[PDB]
Amino acid sequence: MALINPQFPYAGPVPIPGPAPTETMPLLNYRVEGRIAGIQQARQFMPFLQGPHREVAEQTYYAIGTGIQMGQTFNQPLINTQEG
Amino acid sequence: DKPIYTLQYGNVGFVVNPKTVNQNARLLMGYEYFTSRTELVNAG
Repeated sequence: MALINPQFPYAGPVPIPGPAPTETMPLLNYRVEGRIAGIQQARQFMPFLQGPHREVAEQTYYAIGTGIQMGQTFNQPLINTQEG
Repeated sequence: DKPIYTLQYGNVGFVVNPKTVNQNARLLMGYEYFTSRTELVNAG
């Protein structure tokens, strides 16, 4: 967006020496076929386990029984003959 | 880059194999870590 100087104008570009025209043109680089080499193993001996863990520990229980329940020799009360 | 995050108690340890141990020899550990707190309401 330059302003044209009317007192000192200039013309378009003139030819100048050039950079040997084939040396600015590249070759198209020619890929050969390739292979991810080797026979891959199916599994890996991992350093960490792959499953979930638990944040807190919960107390577990198992039921037990008591035993054969016996009789008893109670201390027996007195007879309510109007004193009680 | 990859923070040590054990997930059941006793999952990752730090090992030092000494060569000479004097009397009252100890190992002073210092950690920095991220953790979440309780009262997880997030500005109610």
